[PDB]
Amino acid sequence: KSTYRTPNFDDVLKENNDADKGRSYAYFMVGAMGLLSSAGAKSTVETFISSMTATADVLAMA
Amino acid sequence: PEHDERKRLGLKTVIILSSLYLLSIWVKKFKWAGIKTRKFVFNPPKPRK
Amino acid sequence: SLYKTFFKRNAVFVGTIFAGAFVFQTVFDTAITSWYENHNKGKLWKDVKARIAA
Amino acid sequence: PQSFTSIARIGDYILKSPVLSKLCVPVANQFINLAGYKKLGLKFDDLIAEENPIMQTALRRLPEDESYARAYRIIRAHQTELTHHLLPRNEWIKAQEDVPYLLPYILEAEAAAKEKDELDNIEVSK
Amino acid sequence: PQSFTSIARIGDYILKSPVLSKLCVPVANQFINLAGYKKLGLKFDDLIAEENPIMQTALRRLPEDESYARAYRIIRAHQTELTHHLLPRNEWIKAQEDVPYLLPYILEAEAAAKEKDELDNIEVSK
Amino acid sequence: TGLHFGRLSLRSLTAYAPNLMLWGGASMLGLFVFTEGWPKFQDTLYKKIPL
Amino acid sequence: MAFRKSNVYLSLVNSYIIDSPQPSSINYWWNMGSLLGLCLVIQIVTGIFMAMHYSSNIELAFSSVEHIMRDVHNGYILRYLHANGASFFFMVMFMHMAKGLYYGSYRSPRVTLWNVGVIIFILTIATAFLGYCCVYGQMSHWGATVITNLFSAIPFVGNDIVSWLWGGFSVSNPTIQRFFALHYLVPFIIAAMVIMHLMALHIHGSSNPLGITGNLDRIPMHSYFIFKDLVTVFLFMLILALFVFYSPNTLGHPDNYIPGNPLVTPASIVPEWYLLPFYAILRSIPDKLLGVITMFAAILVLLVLPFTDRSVVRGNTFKVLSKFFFFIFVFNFVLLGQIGACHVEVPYVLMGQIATFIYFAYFLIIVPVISTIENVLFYIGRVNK
Amino acid sequence: MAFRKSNVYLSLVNSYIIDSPQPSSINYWWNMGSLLGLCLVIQIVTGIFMAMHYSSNIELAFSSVEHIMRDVHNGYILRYLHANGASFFFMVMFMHMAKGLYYGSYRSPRVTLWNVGVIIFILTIATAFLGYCCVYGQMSHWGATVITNLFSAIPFVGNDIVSWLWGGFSVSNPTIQRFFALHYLVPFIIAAMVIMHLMALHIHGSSNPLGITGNLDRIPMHSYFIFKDLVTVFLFMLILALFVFYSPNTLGHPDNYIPGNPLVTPASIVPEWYLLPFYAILRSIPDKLLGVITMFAAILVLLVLPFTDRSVVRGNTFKVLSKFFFFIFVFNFVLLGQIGACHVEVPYVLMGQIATFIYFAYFLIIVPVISTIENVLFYIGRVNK
Ligand SMILES: CCCCCCCCCCC(=O)OC[C@H](COP(=O)(O)OC[C@H](O)COP(=O)(O)OC[C@@H](COC(=O)CC)OC(=O)CCC)OC(=O)CCCCCCCC
Ligand SMILES: CCCCCCCCCCC(=O)OC[C@H](COP(=O)(O)OC[C@H](O)COP(=O)(O)OC[C@@H](COC(=O)CC)OC(=O)CCC)OC(=O)CCCCCCCC
Ligand SMILES: CCCCCCCCCCCCCCCCCC(=O)OC[C@H](COP(=O)(O)OCCN)OC(=O)CCCCCCCCCCCCC
Ligand SMILES: CCCCCCCCCCCCCCCCCC(=O)OC[C@H](COP(=O)(O)OCCN)OC(=O)CCCCCCCCCCCCC
Ligand code: HEM
Ligand code: HEM
Ligand code: HEM
Ligand code: HEM
Ligand SMILES: COc1c(O)c(C)c(C/C=C(/C)CC/C=C(\C)CC/C=C(/C)CC/C=C(/C)CC/C=C(\C)CCC=C(C)C)c(O)c1OC
Ligand SMILES: COc1c(O)c(C)c(C/C=C(\C)CC/C=C(\C)CC/C=C(\C)CC/C=C(\C)CC/C=C(\C)CCC=C(C)C)c(O)c1OC
Ligand SMILES: CCCCCCCCCCCCCCCCCC(=O)O[C@H](COC(=O)CCCCCC)COP(=O)(O)OCCN
Ligand SMILES: CCCCCCCCCCCCCCCCCC(=O)O[C@H](COC(=O)CCCCCC)COP(=O)(O)OCCN
Ligand SMILES: CO/C=C(/C(=O)OC)c1ccccc1Oc1cc(Oc2ccccc2C#N)ncn1
Ligand SMILES: CO/C=C(/C(=O)OC)c1ccccc1Oc1cc(Oc2ccccc2C#N)ncn1
Repeated sequence: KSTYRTPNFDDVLKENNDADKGRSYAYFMVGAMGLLSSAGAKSTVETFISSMTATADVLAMA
Repeated sequence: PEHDERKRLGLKTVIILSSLYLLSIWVKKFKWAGIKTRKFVFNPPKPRK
Repeated sequence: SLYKTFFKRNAVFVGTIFAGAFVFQTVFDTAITSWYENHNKGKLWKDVKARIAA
Repeated sequence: PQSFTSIARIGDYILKSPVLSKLCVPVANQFINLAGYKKLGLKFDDLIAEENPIMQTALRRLPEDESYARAYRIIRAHQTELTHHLLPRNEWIKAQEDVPYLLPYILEAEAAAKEKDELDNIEVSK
Repeated sequence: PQSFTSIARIGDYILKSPVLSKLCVPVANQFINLAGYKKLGLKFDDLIAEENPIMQTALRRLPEDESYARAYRIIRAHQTELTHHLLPRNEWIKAQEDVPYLLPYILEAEAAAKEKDELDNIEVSK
Repeated sequence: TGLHFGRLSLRSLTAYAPNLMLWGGASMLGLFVFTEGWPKFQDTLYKKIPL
Repeated sequence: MAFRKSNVYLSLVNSYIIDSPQPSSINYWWNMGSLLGLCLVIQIVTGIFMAMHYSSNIELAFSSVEHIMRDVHNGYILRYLHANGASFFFMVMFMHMAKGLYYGSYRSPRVTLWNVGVIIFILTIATAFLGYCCVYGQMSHWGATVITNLFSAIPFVGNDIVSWLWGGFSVSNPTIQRFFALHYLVPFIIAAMVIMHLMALHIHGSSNPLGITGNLDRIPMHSYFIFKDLVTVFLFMLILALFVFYSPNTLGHPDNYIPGNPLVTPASIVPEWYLLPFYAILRSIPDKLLGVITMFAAILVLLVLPFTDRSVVRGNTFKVLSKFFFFIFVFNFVLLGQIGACHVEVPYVLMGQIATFIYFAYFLIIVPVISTIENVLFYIGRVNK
Repeated sequence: MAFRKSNVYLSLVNSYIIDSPQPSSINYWWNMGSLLGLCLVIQIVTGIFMAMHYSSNIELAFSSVEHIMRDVHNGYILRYLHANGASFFFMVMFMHMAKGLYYGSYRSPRVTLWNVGVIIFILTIATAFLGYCCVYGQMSHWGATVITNLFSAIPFVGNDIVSWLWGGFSVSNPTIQRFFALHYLVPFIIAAMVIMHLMALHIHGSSNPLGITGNLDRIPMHSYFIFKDLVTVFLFMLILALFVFYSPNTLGHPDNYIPGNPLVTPASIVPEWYLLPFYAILRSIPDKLLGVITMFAAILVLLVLPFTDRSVVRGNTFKVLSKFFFFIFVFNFVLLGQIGACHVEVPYVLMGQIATFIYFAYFLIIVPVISTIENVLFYIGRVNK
């Protein structure tokens, strides 16, 4: 048939599009992921770095 | 001897890693929805070319 | 609008996920330690020392 | 790896035997229906691996109206696979449409490559 | 790095001064003879580094009879260098042949790039 | 009548005047989070009224 | 053009993980290769920080690991992530190779990619053997005694390869010191083979689960398969964290917390779980020279698969007989691992000999016969004659 | 085409050492880069074989090296080739960098190639510092005491970087064990930077001693520069063999055959010869914080040369004033090495302060002023006005 006729997309479309609500919820979930990934990567580096400080038997002879 | 400290540190790690797993499923399903609902139509071309 | 005050300006979208994660560390560690010690009350050394004072 | 000349030699021997075509041919019809490529809208000649010089020769010599229809069936099968669904039942390939359209072009290119190989490594006698 | 517009501005100021052209010009003639590029058969404009957009523009606009002669002088200087020798004395570049053949093409391309840069970062007033 | 020069612009920095306040502030927030639990950084950062 | 395509170092990054064309229909089995890259980084980084506190002398090796567990700040986290991370490395690698068998990824034009992967698998086995020796527990000493004594049955050179491997007359102090130095080196050779592995993959690209060409519908890597990779990265880290913090000694042997004693033999000498099927193949040949040859042939028989597969179709998706015998081979591999942890007793001796035959008959007998039959059934079910 | 151009792994070999177009007029100074590749292989291979016999505990480190010299078969050959090979590595690297200064190899379009080389030079200095600590001689202990104490003058973080570098309160047993583990690793990071160094070189090719374009006359690498490389490889090995077998302790200090004693200070604390000019720059600044900043600025000032050279001609071949001041800079570097081996006495204190100024004034004052003057002398000696 004619290429100007668009097929049926109605079982996935929102009843009201409302562009300032669809963008706001998607950016909440991406922002929460970057929040938790930065706090997780920070404690990971501090676990490896603090293993080079003085051990428990060295501190006992201080 | 680390037994009481290991179980307290494990509770913080499992809670953080569970939240990052559930958030990544939502973000992957949002960013793939244009590909998953794509539609194709075939019209056979005219011969003699 | 609350997209453009929270997630548009990506001089602090990198920033707020880097500063909200700083105060996140102390509130999260205080809440779990308080729950973990209340679940195990009567078994810690501080609960033992309070009546091995004799 | 096994050539189509060898497959057609074994297969035509079974189909001419009246006792072997009563045993193997009912088993082959159950094997194809359990394979399930027709429920994705494919013919069998769409499934042949093409990364070899014989298959590249046969795909060049295919008429262009059949080459356009082959490209649509492959694209539609990739989209159905990523959605983890099957096609609607009125869009399945029927058995009278599952014909070997590419097989005569493959067998012609195989016979020409065999004749060239025999003339390049050859003996003479006075 | 230093532009040829800046080099010509300093150099033409010295050459117009009658007291500065008596001091620096004898020193510059001893500097060129001690450099020794003329004993390999080169002019000075053969020695300019060419891996920049201004020099690629000026080399495209050179007439083709001068472009063929420049290519022969560069090739002859590479062959003399690997043999650890100098040219015969009757094949050295003379001072009246060491002319700046490429300098007007370089100065024209530099002035066009400066005018384009001034029009691209510009103010207005009502 | 003409602006600045040399592969940058004062016009490119008069719009980017008050946001390296926050792009520098993006990595003011960098060593904010990445420096925690050190014995170095607590006479100016643990003195605050909460937590 | 953009700077990610014009720079010399960023164009290698852009053509591999940003702009590389992927087939649109690959599933979650195609995510195992990037998990193996994360596992190799985890094993290398926890390895360096533990090596700052380790002593490789035979009088000091067992107490150095106990010093890491007790006195180093977060030292028990470094060891438990390292020991459990080696078991997770082998599990992801087994699933990655089984994906290649099922979908026909070994076939042309990807034979060089499959051959480099077999070299990587051999070097990973040798790495885990050398790190287990460095603990010098009771299972460390006697497991090294059993394996190194196999090489003395080689004719005319055997009794001099073993004493060159010992540095002496038995497993002793020069053996442990040279095994720790080799254990540092081989993960850097593995990292160079991974780079050669990714170069051969860039030439032809990946296959797809339908087995047919992917050149008609491609999507770029960035923000589609980057975010699909994040789902399996976080699930991997969560399950690994449950083992490190809540059950850290489930995948090990309690005899390795006894220090190594060359005068007391343990009641049972058992390897780690990921080397148990190759241990049962070795114990099923009574002659000692033929047993060590068959043990190394179990890895090298993976190279015959591009020549014994006779099918004109790539993969197992539309083949019902090849699907059945693939899962026969999978549960035969699990049974061989269970036999390798039992005593040498009736009826486990005959069961291990039949399961050893089924392993080698899959590559050399079953695959060329079944794929020839499936070629003919596709033909005569369509051709009218 | 031929198989050396169609294979995925051999085409990298063919485009680098077989078919790569070289300028026809390069001299023997362009052979130093391939000698540096041979030196890195020699240091890595002798390093692994010695590490099979080495103990890194502070009570065992000195006697382990004496055990290598006496009890290991050909063990004195392994150590003497390793220690003397480090001095030959620095001498070839100094001549390689001085070739780049003379011929203008740092200029555009080769700035990325010059910047990667400066990173390699920093990592090589850190490698040789860590290997000298592993001997634990008397010069090993007190040289590590002097250098690690410099970092405590950094504001607000200084007293906690040093104790994080010691693992304790001074140079002790955790310091030597972590320095040997870092010493194993950094040569593998150097090998990865060398691969990035060769990728940037393949893009533009080499320069030539005339300073002008080489695109008009090229000859391939194989059998011309392969056989020219063999002449300098055999001369290098002959001179290295004369030091290893006939004079093996000339380039070292006899105080390093005394075991490390933290209670007895030596009469003179002197580094190896290739670190002596940077030691004299540090001792010429009386304030302790500005002295360690100036010491690290002496390496980082190599990065300003693409911006301070103002000449329109590449190289020093036709410039008589730039030739004179290049050799002023070379003999100033030798004098700074000699001052660094003297006592802090009159008049060596003022001589080291003047020579430190001449080092930094070459890059920032002398090169932009002289190259501006030589631009003008070329102009007015030809133009008739
Ligand atoms: C060991 C430590 C490593 C940890 C990580 C390794 C993960 C290995 C898992 C094996 C694998 O990779 O293949 C998985 C395969 C499914 O592939 P598929 O693309 O056809 O399914 C897409 C789905 O329909 C949409 O999946 P969708 O993307 O829409 O949602 C994601 C889903 C979780 O996805 C994953 O975690 C993938 C592992 O989220 C939810 O379930 C929502 C409710 C919470 O599964 C199968 O084919 C058969 C299922 C059983 C396989 C288990 C065999 C293990 C030996
Ligand atoms: C730790 C030490 C490791 C030692 C390992 C070897 C390292 C050598 C380091 C010295 C060096 O770098 O030499 C470079 C320098 C090149 O600089 P240049 O441009 O002035 O001279 C072009 C080429 O030499 C002509 O040498 P020529 O080409 O004339 O030699 C003839 C022949 C090659 O002969 C030889 O093999 C002798 C070695 O080649 C032919 O032409 C015939 C072919 C048909 O050679 C020179 O001739 C200049 C002399 C100054 C050397 C002083 C070094 C100061 C440190
Ligand atoms: C020398 C080295 C030898 C290596 C041998 C490796 C053996 C180790 C065992 C690894 C198990 C991995 C088996 C699965 C391999 C993945 C490939 C595969 O089988 O495809 C997935 C299969 C196909 O499913 P679909 O039909 O929906 O997709 C078709 C494409 N369109 O979908 C499925 O059917 C998935 C079902 C998976 C069940 C497998 C159970 C495995 C149990 C092993 C337990 C081991 C610990 C005890
Ligand atoms: C972090 C900062 C690092 C600083 C790095 C500086 C390192 C300095 C250490 C010494 C390096 C040795 C310098 C070698 C000079 C290399 C320069 C070069 O590549 O060639 C220059 C010159 C070229 O001469 P031509 O062949 O072009 O002559 C033809 C007629 N025009 O060739 C010549 O003229 C060769 C003349 C011989 C030079 C003699 C130098 C003496 C060096 C004394 C070393 C003392 C060590 C104890
Ligand atoms: C692919 C990489 C690696 C694998 C598969 C691997 C595997 C192993 C295994 C299985 C053990 C025995 C663990 C136990 O049961 O206690 C071990 C121990 C050890 N490994 Fe590794 N390793 C790897 C990389 C490294 C590297 C690169 C280093 C050092 C730089 C290292 C240093 C150590 C040390 C010090 C031990 C002894 C401490 C301990 O027992 O945990 N490892 N390794
Ligand atoms: C440290 C080890 C390894 C790493 C990092 C690695 C990495 C990868 C990656 C990233 C891919 C592309 C994505 C994918 O298909 O998953 C891949 C593909 C592949 N790998 Fe590996 N791999 C490793 C080991 C192996 C081994 C042991 C084998 C086989 C014996 C192997 C054989 C293959 C094959 C055949 C493919 C192509 C699959 C296809 O295109 O369908 N690799 N590898
Ligand atoms: C670019 C590479 C290297 C350089 C420049 C270098 C340099 C040095 C130096 C200067 C010493 C002190 C030698 C002495 O005066 O006695 C040393 C010692 C040592 N190095 Fe290296 N090294 C390198 C690579 C390696 C590697 C890769 C290893 C180990 C795998 C290694 C293992 C050792 C050992 C065991 C010692 C102590 C034995 C001795 O004193 O000779 N080295 N190194
Ligand atoms: C392990 C260290 C190094 C290795 C293996 C190495 C290797 C090489 C090789 C093989 C070449 C080409 C042939 C030649 O011109 O000699 C080269 C060129 C070059 N290298 Fe290195 N190099 C190293 C260190 C350095 C350092 C420390 C610098 C400077 C700070 C440097 C800067 C350069 C430059 C500028 C060139 C281009 C020279 C020209 O084209 O004229 N490299 N290098
Ligand atoms: C200008 O044009 C040129 C050019 O003129 C030249 C000469 C070269 C070639 C010069 C080079 C220096 C390239 C070669 C590079 C190296 C030799 C660097 C070495 C690289 C490594 C990765 C080092 C690792 C090597 C090893 C041998 C370590 C492994 C050690 C082992 C296996 C021993 C341990 C084993 C046991 C059993 C203990 C060019 O590449 C080039 O560019 C196109
Ligand atoms: C088909 O399309 C694909 C595709 O699908 C995928 C998944 C990838 C995925 C790519 C990968 C998974 C990359 C592979 C992973 C590696 C090569 C990892 C290599 C490992 C290393 C480099 C280890 C290095 C580690 C260190 C140097 C750490 C050292 C420790 C230190 C320095 C301690 C610090 C010391 C002190 C004193 C603080 C592709 O590239 C690709 O394109 C082809
Ligand atoms: C041994 C395996 C090797 C594998 C190689 C993989 C590549 C790893 C690189 C990873 C990304 C690194 C980003 C580089 C940043 C951009 C490059 C750049 O800035 O080059 C230059 C500046 O030069 C430098 O300072 C180089 C910095 C050294 C980087 C060492 C890590 C940018 O300027 P340029 O205009 O020349 O870029 C175009 C180049 N064709
Ligand atoms: C980025 C720096 C790292 C890169 C290093 C590059 C240098 C690597 C070593 C080069 C040595 C050459 C190795 C042999 C080359 C022949 C390979 C071959 O014949 O290809 C295969 C055989 O497959 C293999 O078994 C490869 C084994 C690799 C072993 C390497 C350890 C057949 O050749 P093919 O027909 O595929 O050639 C076309 C390639 N596109
Ligand atoms: C040092 O002992 C190592 C062991 C281990 O499991 O390391 C991870 C081990 C312990 C007890 C008994 C045996 C052990 O080692 C091994 C080694 C091993 O090696 C091979 C694996 C596949 C093919 C060939 C070999 C060999 N040789 N196959 C089985 N067990
Ligand atoms: C462990 O002692 C190492 C020494 C050595 O020479 O190693 C090869 C050494 C011995 C005595 C005195 C000092 C020593 O070390 C050093 C280290 C050193 O390091 C640098 C070099 C250049 C720029 C900065 C630094 C620093 N820090 N510069 C000079 N001497």
